[PDB]
Amino acid sequence: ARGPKKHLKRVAAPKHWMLDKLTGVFAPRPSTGPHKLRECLPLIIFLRNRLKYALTGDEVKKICMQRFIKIDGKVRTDITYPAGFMDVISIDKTGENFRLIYDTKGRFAVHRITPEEAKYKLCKVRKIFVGTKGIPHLVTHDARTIRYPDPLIKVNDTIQIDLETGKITDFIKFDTGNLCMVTGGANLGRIGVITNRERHPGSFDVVHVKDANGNSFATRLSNIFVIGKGNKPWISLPRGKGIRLTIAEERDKRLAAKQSSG
Amino acid sequence: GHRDAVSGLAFRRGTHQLYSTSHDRSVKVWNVAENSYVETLFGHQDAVAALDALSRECCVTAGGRDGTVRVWKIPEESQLVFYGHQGSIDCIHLINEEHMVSGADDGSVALWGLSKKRPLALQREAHGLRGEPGLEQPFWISSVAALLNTDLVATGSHSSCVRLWQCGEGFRQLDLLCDIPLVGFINSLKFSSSGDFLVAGVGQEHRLGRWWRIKEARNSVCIIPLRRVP
Amino acid sequence: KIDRNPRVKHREKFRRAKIRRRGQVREVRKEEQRYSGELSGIRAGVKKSIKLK
Amino acid sequence: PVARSWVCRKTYVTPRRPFEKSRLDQELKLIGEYGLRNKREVWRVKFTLAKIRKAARELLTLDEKDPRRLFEGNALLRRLVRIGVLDEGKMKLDYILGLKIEDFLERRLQTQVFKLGLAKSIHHARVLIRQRHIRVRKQVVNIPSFIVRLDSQKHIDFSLRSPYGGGRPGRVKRKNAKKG
Amino acid sequence: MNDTVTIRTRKFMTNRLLQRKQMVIDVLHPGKATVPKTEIREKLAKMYKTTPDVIFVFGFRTHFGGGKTTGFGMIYDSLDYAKKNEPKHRLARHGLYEKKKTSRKQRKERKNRMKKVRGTAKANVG
RNA sequence: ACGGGGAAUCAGGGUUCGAUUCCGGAGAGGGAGCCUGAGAAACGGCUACCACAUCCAAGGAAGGCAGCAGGCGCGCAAAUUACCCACUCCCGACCCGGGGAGGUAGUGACGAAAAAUAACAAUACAGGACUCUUUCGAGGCCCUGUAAUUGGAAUGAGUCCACUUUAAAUCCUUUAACGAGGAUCCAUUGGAGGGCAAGUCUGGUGCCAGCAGCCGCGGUAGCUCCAAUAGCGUAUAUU
RNA sequence: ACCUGGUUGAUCCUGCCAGUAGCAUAUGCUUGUCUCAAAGAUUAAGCCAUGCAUGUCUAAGUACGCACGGCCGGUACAGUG
Ligand SMILES: [Mg+2]
Ligand SMILES: [Mg+2]
Ligand SMILES: [Mg+2]
Ligand SMILES: [Mg+2]
Ligand SMILES: [Mg+2]
Ligand SMILES: [Mg+2]
Ligand SMILES: [Mg+2]
Ligand SMILES: [Mg+2]
Ligand SMILES: [Mg+2]
Ligand SMILES: [Mg+2]
Ligand SMILES: [Mg+2]
Ligand SMILES: [Mg+2]
Ligand SMILES: [Mg+2]
Ligand SMILES: [Mg+2]
Ligand SMILES: [Mg+2]
Ligand SMILES: [Mg+2]
Ligand SMILES: [Mg+2]
Ligand SMILES: [Mg+2]
Ligand SMILES: [Mg+2]
Ligand SMILES: [Mg+2]
Ligand SMILES: [Mg+2]
Ligand SMILES: [Mg+2]
Ligand SMILES: [Mg+2]
Ligand SMILES: [Mg+2]
Ligand SMILES: [Mg+2]
Repeated sequence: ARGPKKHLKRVAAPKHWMLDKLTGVFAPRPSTGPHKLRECLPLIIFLRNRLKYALTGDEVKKICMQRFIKIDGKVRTDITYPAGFMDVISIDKTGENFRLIYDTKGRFAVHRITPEEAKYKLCKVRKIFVGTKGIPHLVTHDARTIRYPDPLIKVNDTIQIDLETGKITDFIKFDTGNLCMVTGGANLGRIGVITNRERHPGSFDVVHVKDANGNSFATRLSNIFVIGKGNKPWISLPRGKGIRLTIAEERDKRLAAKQSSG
Repeated sequence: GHRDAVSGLAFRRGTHQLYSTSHDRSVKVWNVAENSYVETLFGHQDAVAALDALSRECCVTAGGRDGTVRVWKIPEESQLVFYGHQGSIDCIHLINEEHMVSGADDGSVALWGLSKKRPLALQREAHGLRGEPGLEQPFWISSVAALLNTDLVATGSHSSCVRLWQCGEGFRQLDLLCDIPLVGFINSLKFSSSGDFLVAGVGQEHRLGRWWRIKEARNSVCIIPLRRVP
Repeated sequence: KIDRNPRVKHREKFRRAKIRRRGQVREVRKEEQRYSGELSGIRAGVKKSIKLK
Repeated sequence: PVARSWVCRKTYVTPRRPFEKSRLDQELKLIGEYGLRNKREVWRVKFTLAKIRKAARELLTLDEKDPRRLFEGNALLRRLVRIGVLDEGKMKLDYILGLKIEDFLERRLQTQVFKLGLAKSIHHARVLIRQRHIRVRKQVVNIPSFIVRLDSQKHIDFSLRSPYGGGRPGRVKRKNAKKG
Repeated sequence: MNDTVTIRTRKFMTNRLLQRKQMVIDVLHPGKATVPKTEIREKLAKMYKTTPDVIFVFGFRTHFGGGKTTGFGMIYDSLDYAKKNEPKHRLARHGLYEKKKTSRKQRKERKNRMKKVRGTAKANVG
């Protein structure tokens, strides 16, 4: 090509969007934004495919141009806006608040949250650097840059940000024993406790996690998002608590329920 | 429009909408005020024995030899199937909008809740046993009745008595009150609207056939006065 | 005209095949009337048993 | 780029040896007993049964406690019981290996209509189905090769609009009544 | 004995973002043909106690055998919201919108003819 | 010899295909050069050369379908110069405009799925089926056969109203009235057999055989069997 | 003795023949109803008539075209364009 591409074929779209094959040739190419193309949920997909509020793209445009949808407290009129992990979507007309959280199947789930929980979000620290006039700066996973952070905050930590002001309220350190969620790879959407961390210089670190049922798994350091301090998460969790269940143990729980009935 | 004998009829309470069932295994909906036919429903696998309805747009049917009780959600176009006592289910009656009672030809009486797939209570041999030694079988249940929005249940057989029952808390237990001596087949039982008396249809034979004949019985309508003292 | 419809053509082939089979083998029949004889001969010199050796 | 689908498959295979007396005799017997149209209808069912029995044999090549064997064998046995070819008491892979083609031929709507007494012949049953006289529950079905499930078997009857099902008399009756 | 047309509603939900109520419509007409959309609109207006001008129905498919039909319906809060939110062809089916009485070929040729003239004389191209 | 994801065939191992709707590369008749721009060595941009080729008042001027339709490529030959931005998405100052990208219909049995051309009863008259057997013979019957008659039920191919569908339509699905006895409202393709005169040719073993036979003295007003079945053959190459 | 049949006094070797199913190319006779899909190829990336295939404005960059227009002596500019 002689320049940037502007289209996206429907069969080449990310698989977690759950798009069918016969609707059309194309898929919505997300706009540039805070989140990456392969790890985002465009506003049109969330608004007409997940919630069924609209039937076509024109109705999505009509809904958005009435300034009804707010993302992280700000009105967005772009229907291909890339919304990502730990984003807050507010619709005051229907009195609804949503937070984008992976389910155990590796897909963004329709997760409704209380209006008091809608006032803050969690962000993973990506970079720390000293800018002009010796002012410390912190860069998060959703391209937020924050001045004058706490000196105790380092890379791979988690911060809680008030959406109205965009300022840090408190933070969770990256340590063994804290609760974490997997944001990529084969174990995407699984919640557990960090057990130990393996360091490889000049390469990728590997972290081991164990969930509530005792199952253990391992991922790369870049695929882990610290959620809570200790075992208590700082956000509400979806219907599954991060436990990926197998067919055998599903049969086991069905047998237990059948035995307990009667 | 029915292709066999009509076996059950009930008006929807408060309207002129009528439901009919038949031995042709179908349920039909009519509107009497507009003398018009509405629709036909299917799902039973044998001849249907009884039908009852109330204020809600819904009816319940007894499956007879099929051994099931079915609930018809007509505007929702849905069907609920309940599996209960052994033997043919010959009679059924609604207690309220959520509970109902049925009787079977193996002597059993069952209490149902419209949100659970099994009987809440099951009283086996409600009217006792009969027959020669070594060949004894329980009396068939011919009619059941319930007083609307209360816990009083009446059951009728050919055991020469009419029995009154109490539904327990949560309809999980059935308890006998008293016996009213009445000779013959108790083919029909209906409580009064006020609840001051109970009407029993008495015959020398069962309403569906001539398997028995009781010579001592009189083909009569019996009015049983119920007197309440706290 | 039978060749026009393949289904009825196959129907006639089955009807004839059962007729041709009657020469080889005897069809099983019930005693729907009181037994009154064979209606054909009884041959006493023909032996149909299968020799086992 | 188009928004169409190219997914398709064949449902039968022509026989490997084209001149076998036993094969021709078996086809003649099946077509005659079940009132089929041609050889392709037999070959279709033979193809289906071959797929099922190959899957059963491949599952039987595995260990009994293999999770894949348990999962896929249970799924296959449940499907076979649902369509009515197996019995609830015969839920093993060996009984799948025991299956024949007549068992599948008995589940067609054409033979079901004849065996339930709605028609007096197998060809009469085919004609009745093709002329929209037969209903399964609410639905009117005019496909002779409709495979009747276990639960649907008790709900096969004449359609409500049919002259045999209490509907309006047909063209010939009305014309003959108009004549006289 | 009379036959009846029965209207049933399913999957009712209230869309506050587009100011309407939308549902699936089932029509029972055992002996007759497919019921026209106008009569369905009048019956649904009587059912929901509104005027027929705010009801828009479409997508009616009759099942094989001829007993039942299934379609989709929307009821708007007001006629202004309907004129503002509905697609233009559904408004035209009610007589509220009128489209261009021309073809793509004519417009394209007229545009390409205008490309050759500069200035005010662009208005003189036929 | 564009590469890959992949397709076919196999017990496996492999082998043969992959221009072709997804990803990556390359080109815009051929070799070179360049402007603008964040991004081009761009061709529905520009400059010169080579090859083609249109108009001209002969001075000059204008070009690039390996985009969508469509035409040509000795005389011999195969999709429409169709409708629309309603869906999917893209571009713009933009909720609104544009889009042969895409969508909708049309067009050679090239490929895949379902599926008609009939069903049910009755009457009369005859005495012979059928199987195995290299011309001999052995078994066998609750029927068979008749280009024989008879009856009043069912239905869609079609004709023709109205809805429904859709951007507008068509198709499919509903539905009123017509619509069957040679139900002539008549299924085909390949293979293999029989039947004949004052007829023709050729060869002989007097009276025979071969090939074949709508052709005869006159005269001119719809046999059988087999394989598949809406499908079924042939040639070349090959596995 | 790794399919069924042929090429010998006997036993063999080497060259061979016929039958059985598919893929590709070209081509016939027939084709009542319906659903889905496809459409390249002269080592010619050979040549092309005609039409179309890329344009775009919000309250919010620039209107002294009466092009059309309300209110007027307040008269820099109403508004559409
Ligand atoms: Mg490109
Ligand atoms: Mg975009
Ligand atoms: Mg056929
Ligand atoms: Mg090459
Ligand atoms: Mg390729
Ligand atoms: Mg290029
Ligand atoms: Mg060229
Ligand atoms: Mg630029
Ligand atoms: Mg160039
Ligand atoms: Mg071009
Ligand atoms: Mg280009
Ligand atoms: Mg072209
Ligand atoms: Mg040519
Ligand atoms: Mg568009
Ligand atoms: Mg537009
Ligand atoms: Mg195209
Ligand atoms: Mg042809
Ligand atoms: Mg062909
Ligand atoms: Mg072709
Ligand atoms: Mg085919
Ligand atoms: Mg219309
Ligand atoms: Mg006749
Ligand atoms: Mg001769
Ligand atoms: Mg040799
Ligand atoms: Mg602006």
